[PDB]
Amino acid sequence: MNTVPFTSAPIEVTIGIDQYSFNVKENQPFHGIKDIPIGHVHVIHFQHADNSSMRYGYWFDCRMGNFYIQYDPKDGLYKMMEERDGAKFENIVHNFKERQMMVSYPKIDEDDTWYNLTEFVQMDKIRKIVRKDENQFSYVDSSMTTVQENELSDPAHSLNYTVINFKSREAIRPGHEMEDFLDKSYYLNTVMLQGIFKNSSNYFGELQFAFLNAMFFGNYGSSLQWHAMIELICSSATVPKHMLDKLDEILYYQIKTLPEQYSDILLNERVWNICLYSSFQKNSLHNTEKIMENKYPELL
Amino acid sequence: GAMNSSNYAELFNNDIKLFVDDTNVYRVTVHKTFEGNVATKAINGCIFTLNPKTGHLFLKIIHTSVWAGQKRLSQLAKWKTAEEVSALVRSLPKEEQPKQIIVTRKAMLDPLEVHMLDFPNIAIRPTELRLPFSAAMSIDKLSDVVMKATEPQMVLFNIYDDWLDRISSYTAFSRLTLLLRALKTNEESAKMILLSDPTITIKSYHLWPSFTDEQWITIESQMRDLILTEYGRKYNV
Repeated sequence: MNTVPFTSAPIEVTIGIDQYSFNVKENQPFHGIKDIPIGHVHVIHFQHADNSSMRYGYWFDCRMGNFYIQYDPKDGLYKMMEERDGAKFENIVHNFKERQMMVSYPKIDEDDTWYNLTEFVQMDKIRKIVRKDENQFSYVDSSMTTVQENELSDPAHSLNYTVINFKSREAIRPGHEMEDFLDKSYYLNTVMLQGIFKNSSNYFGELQFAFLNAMFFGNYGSSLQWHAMIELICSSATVPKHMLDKLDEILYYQIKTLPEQYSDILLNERVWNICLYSSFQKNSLHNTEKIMENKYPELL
Repeated sequence: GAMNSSNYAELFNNDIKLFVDDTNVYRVTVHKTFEGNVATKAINGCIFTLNPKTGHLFLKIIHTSVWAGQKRLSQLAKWKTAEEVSALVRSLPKEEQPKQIIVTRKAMLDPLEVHMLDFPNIAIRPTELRLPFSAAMSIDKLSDVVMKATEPQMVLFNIYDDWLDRISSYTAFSRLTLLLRALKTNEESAKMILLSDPTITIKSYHLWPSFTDEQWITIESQMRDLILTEYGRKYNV
């Protein structure tokens, strides 16, 4: 069980830790989050009470270092930082725990929700999509644009998702125009899985990371990436049976977790209708189709 | 984006462009089988690819053999169209390649965009105009070469004959669209109007009769009359 201490909470803020969130008052004696499960990535996220615009946050793995949050009154945000002095850190965390100034990561024993949303998500892959190599944690916010969005502007602050474009030379073999456009199996299996991702695990990792950025920060480019990666699988006639079974599970937990009130902006009608009702895989996503029909029948 | 009544003069500027119409690519007769089921028999088709400025028509004849053993033919027809247009562009010298291709039907946009990925600078555009290019097979000499083809063939025409010696492209295109609209609305009446006077013939190297400027005004008037009548009929107004 790991801990992310906070130096202080000088400004009133809603703090998210994975799928949980807590209101903190201006100068409330809040000193951080304890009992964070080892074995998963996590995201700690912020929305200021005075600016319900700019959701921002930090992807991290407590196995990779000792991390804390400290408010920067110049840049006006809660910043993640690494403490290199292990004994200073243990001594800080022990004091704050003794004085019970920390919220406990509120995991229910039965509850596999966070595992099910992050199954294939790896910190090493996050750090390649979000490039800032001097830190072991990754900053994301609502406004960060994707490499693909920038092509259609600051590259240092971009989300480097794998570019997927159904009307690109990458996606379409010369003399297989109709075949490759109507059945994307070539693009999915040779170009993306064998060629770029290397395996279905890294592909699912990026898909799950894109969803989480869309849900937790309302990052529009992440939403586009999540939908593109779903549509590429659904639009392929030939997909390994283990990938379809796993995609059904991944999507089920994503749809289960989505705030009911955000379905209008986070779910693309065309993609979901195509994927569940027209696509090659229309009959392969039983769990996902049942939860979508029972939870968002309007969208369909 | 889309081509409409607002940006009409763009057709007659000095940027090479082509209209593509796929409406006569896949043509069938529907018939009863011996068992009393229904079946189609494909007949020869054509891609209608037209430079509206020059009148140059690239009539790609689609022989029924291209459908043999193929499924989902109405879908294939769009892709075969896009493949043939793409092959035509690649066959043209660079300075003759179009800067824009306008498809008469929106279902051609994705097939043509995908076949033309090698030509990122050629704009693929839909149109809001309801162009009567489906009536191309009502031009006797175009119908004859399609129906006699025993193999895939490209035949080059000037759909304006020698009109550009006397009128602008704008006017030549308006004449062409009025003739085709008439042929589309009432073929028999339109063909009667065009050939009623046997003294006016079609030159061997032409599609339409050799009308004087005065005789085109009369013809053009008779085609507008034909079109308004049929409209009153269709709609009881």
